[PDB]
Amino acid sequence: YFKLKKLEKEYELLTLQEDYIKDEQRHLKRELKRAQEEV
Amino acid sequence: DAFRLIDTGALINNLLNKANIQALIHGLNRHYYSLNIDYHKTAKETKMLMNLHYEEKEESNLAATKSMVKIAEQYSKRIEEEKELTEEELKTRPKKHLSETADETLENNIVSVLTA
Amino acid sequence: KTIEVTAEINCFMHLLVQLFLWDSKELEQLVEFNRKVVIPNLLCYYNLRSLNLINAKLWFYIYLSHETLARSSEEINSDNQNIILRSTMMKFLKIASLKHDNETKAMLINLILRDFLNNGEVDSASDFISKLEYPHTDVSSSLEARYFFYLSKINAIQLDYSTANEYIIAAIRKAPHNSKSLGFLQQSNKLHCCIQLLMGDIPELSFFHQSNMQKSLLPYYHLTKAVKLGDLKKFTSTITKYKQLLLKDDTYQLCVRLRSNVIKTGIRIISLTYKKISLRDICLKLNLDSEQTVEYMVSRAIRDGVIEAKINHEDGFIETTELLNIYDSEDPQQVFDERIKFANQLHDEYLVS
Amino acid sequence: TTAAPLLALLRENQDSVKTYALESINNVVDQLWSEISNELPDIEALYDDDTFSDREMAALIASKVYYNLGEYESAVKYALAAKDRFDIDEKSQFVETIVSKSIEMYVQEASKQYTKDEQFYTKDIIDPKLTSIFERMIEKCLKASELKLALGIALEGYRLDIIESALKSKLDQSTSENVKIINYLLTLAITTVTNSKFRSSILRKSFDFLMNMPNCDYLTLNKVVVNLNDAGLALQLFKKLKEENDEGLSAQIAFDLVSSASQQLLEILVTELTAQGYDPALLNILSGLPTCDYYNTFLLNNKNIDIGLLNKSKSSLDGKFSLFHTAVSVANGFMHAGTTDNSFIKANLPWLGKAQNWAKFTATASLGVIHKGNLLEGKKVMAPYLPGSRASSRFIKGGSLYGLGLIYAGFGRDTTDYLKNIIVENSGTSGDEDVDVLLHGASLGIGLAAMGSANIEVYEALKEVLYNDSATSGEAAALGMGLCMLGTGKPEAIHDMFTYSQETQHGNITRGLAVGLALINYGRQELADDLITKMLASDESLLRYGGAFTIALAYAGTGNNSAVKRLLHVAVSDSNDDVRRAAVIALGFVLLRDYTTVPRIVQLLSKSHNAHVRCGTAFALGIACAGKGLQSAIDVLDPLTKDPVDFVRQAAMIALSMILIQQTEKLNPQVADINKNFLSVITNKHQEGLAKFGACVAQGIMNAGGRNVTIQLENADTGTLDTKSVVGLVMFSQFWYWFPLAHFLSLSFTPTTVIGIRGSDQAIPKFQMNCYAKEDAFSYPRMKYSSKPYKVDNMTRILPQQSRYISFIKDDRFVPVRKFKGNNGVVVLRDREPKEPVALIETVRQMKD
Repeated sequence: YFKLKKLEKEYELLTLQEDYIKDEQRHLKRELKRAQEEV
Repeated sequence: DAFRLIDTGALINNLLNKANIQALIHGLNRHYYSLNIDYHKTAKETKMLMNLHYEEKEESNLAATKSMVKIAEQYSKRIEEEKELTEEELKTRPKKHLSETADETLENNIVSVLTA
Repeated sequence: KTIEVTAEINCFMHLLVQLFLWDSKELEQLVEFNRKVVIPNLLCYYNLRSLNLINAKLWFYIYLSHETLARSSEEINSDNQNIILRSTMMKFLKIASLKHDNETKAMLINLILRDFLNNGEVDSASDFISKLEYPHTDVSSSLEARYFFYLSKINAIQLDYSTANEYIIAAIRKAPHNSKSLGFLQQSNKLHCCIQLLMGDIPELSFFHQSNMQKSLLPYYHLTKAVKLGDLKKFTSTITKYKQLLLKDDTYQLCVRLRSNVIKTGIRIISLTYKKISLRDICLKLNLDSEQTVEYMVSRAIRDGVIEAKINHEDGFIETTELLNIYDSEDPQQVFDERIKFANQLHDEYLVS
Repeated sequence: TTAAPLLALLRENQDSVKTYALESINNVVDQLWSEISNELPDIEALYDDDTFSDREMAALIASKVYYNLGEYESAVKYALAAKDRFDIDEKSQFVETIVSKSIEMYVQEASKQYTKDEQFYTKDIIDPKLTSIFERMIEKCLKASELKLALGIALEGYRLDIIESALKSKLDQSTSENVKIINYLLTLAITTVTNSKFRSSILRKSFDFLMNMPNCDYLTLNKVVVNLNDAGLALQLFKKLKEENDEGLSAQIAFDLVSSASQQLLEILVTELTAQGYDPALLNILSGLPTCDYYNTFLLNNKNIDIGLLNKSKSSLDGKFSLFHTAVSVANGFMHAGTTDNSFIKANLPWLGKAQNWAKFTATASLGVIHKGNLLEGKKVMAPYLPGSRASSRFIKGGSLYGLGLIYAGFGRDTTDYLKNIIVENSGTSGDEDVDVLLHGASLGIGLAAMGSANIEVYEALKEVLYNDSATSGEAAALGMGLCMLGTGKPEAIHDMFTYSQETQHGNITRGLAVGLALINYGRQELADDLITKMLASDESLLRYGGAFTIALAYAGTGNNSAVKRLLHVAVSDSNDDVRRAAVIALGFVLLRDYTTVPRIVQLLSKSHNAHVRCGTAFALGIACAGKGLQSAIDVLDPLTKDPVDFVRQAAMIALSMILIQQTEKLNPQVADINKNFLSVITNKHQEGLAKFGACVAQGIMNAGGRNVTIQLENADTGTLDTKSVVGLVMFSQFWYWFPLAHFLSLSFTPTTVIGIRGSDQAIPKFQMNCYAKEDAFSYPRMKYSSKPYKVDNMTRILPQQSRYISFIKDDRFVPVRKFKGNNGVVVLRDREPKEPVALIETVRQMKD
């Protein structure tokens, strides 16, 4: 129950990184399109 | 770019240092330097720039209509291109090119089914 | 201590395993002892996470012998022994959690499903399947095929030819290697052939010729021809011959099910394509099939959707539609939707890997 | 395997017929379940009758079936209604599973219900049945003798009554054990619970539990007055301290609180204390003037200055613009911080002669850095350059008023009242260049003096500076208002200031007010969320940049998922360059509670494109990990030093040093290579300008305050955070909008040292301390492992690494009252036999008084 809390900390880091990656793939893709046009 | 010569009266902190620039404005007044750029703009200007890209409605639709009239022919030429593509890949057994050719054909079909 | 305890528990799994198939002392005799190790002093030790530290083999071997009935042929005729095993395994399925114990959950489903199929209700199936449906990452290819096979057989009894078709075709993909390309492949193949016959008609017999045991194939050929050529007389006489086959496979039910279809297939071959087709030719054929239901059968056919027709019995004529250049608009709609689905799934499989 | 004989009987009527089946079915539900599921509508039908009262037994069978299906909410309900047949002590696969789900359901309900009410578990708003079960589940955990299970559930399910009762019952008299328990719970409530109303109640209750004991561990009592920011707890503690008077103890308590606790809390507590009667020895301690002098003594003796290195670096090359003067000025300040050596500057005077006006203001405010930790000589030394005693120019004067705020931050009750007269003067006068600069420093300087305490008079004086519409004075003024009204602040202050930013055509002012609002938010949590949106919704870069720090500060300390998430958002989706850096720097602050999370968070950002992102995460690491040094951070920084972009190189060098302050080989191998680099860039004539600031300044941090100071986000005496360190660090990341702002690092430099106090006279002595400072696994920085006893005198250099292992010796005739407290910080030992000196060294408090 105290245990559970310890496991939540490790879980919480993963959820935050996992959601952040999604946002990143999407920005990277637009930037990839424009930059190719720039070269 | 944005430039100004030496002109001082505030640029006296401008072109481990500080001997240099005092002597630089004291040996020579008027020598170029670049300046920084920023763009500040206004939200109505901003919205106008984006609404460039009902006349709009009329145009997209117009092409859609005329595409559908002509599709009987558009059908035939893209099988021929496709027939070619399949054959090339056989010899081939480059890859990017063969893929792109197939990708264009698929994209076009979806847009065509969608149109009606 | 950790290392020592695991080592023992693994050691026991090997020891029981080696001690069956090729080193047993009689399989029936041994069951008690297997039951004894499981129930106290084993489930009790596990923290509900076992997938590999218990195995299908123990329950498979014990149950296999109770259904053999020639190295057993009971030990109580009250049927206490086998009922109790069915209960104990059913109880285990509760014990395999709905978030953990996932491979072990599925093995239980296969065994329980078999026993109901042989001799029981197969609407008892319905609960097990719903329970089974949860995220899985650990259920193996062999187990999947076994799943599909029990599932098809049930749906076949219930009269869904289509569901059982997709599942049966899926079954014979993935699992078959060299240890699943053996007796299991033979059971599966029997059902897969049958299913095609009932829904419609079976593909050519050429493919099946080199992909299965020949001994099986000759009886299967005999059965398919009778249905396809459509003669009733062929079908009974054939059914009579391969009684032994249908019994081993647990497919005595085919005899009831296939019969309607045979009589239907015998009208279907005959291409009633002209504007009127005379009644007499169709009565003439039917007389051999049917002694009192010549008019009923032609009617039955029309209601089914075998032929679109008109009959007058005053004028004694059949007027019909052209059974040749059918397949028009919206037949592509069905194909177009279904074939795209098949394409999306394969693209998905590319992305994953 | 058939349930059919039994199932068939349910479809018949007569109560007898129903009874005969029920009990047969009950035993074997789990076993026979497939068949039993189809008869489920009928079994529900038994339940819905209340003339046939074996409803509860139907219900129990039905629950089993409902579980197996996967309708858990439904099973739980029927399981409750079963009543005397639901027994949780039987513990089967059935009973265990529905019990789990039951706690789950109360917890869910208890979240929603806590936000609405604060009494709900005593009422009929929620299910008594659920409650009853919750109360037994609790008994079960306390019966099993694990308190960490009992508390864990009670916490999650928002009940105060269970937490209270559990600690109470299990509170044993021993004293030692209770204290361990209360501290394990203090960590847990603070770092997990962001609901203030719940947490505050657990915090306040834990004080009352330590209070009920005859002896109690006073350091933990001190911790909690800090945590709750509550005057009441502190007062009751101090009247208790009157009954039990030991002079060594009473002094120990006051030195812990003065460093750790917030400035305002201490002040009002002294205002109340005076009025009831307290001891004047103590009242003096609580100002924090003695404490600051004890550190001044420490830094005077333990200086390890290396002024040749800076001379050699200054002679390396001489070029264009004001950035590189800022670099040497800043590295001087950091080096001489708290030791009070103007040696470098006193000897070498020609480079000062090369300096223009902005460089003079920067160099004079470095004098403020040196003369920090003088409580009377701060003003005096600076006095010919301080207003009313006119010097030759005002550019000189402007960094004096700024620096005067630096020294005198945290004693600025007076300093505000002095500078505000300057503020009234030069609101009045504006038109010449000399008065604008004079007031810009006065305004940075006033904001330091009034820090964190709403002085609304100061708010008005600075505010008139805005209207005069000067880019020089106004930038300072705007920031000053933010520093002053840090904490809760005016509703007015926020609104007035935000609006005035949107109107302004002046750049420096917008930026100044942007940062100004971020500061006003400090612990205000979700109540600042509104201004955040406003700030981000601006198409102004400056307010967006500031906007990120408003979440950094408001959610600083214990974090929040939404808060971190909103910042991940800002960094990604804002392609404007400045904004991306502010958002990544901001991440550091939410996550200052545990520095360990930071390398993971920013791993993605470190490979993320844009050099503003990569640089920003360098600074963030710098801030976050500097508490003990983190090996996993240094590794992340390594690539970033050898980045090709000039400014990412700079940040990495600076960031490295902030983690690697007061460290050596065998603790961090890497520091030799790092040191070579810092040197290599300066000496070279081929590098770019931005990189070169980074190298000079990096050196300045590593070797800062005579090798005796560290960058921590806390002042160590209980390890709990102090205001100044945080604020100071947000201000320090800024160099870019006005060059000297570096200087704020002066507030976040903490000395790490064990300082004993002989309580019989309240003055420092020297005694040996058994310690592990051996040169067999450690070194100090000069140009791991423990097994052997080692001893040394008091008032000595003590690493973070060495700090872990302190003990004390009781045979110099001094014995500690609280022993060791695990960490660096002022103590007080009791001298057993007070009749003579057995050590009584000099202190600089006896050279002032």
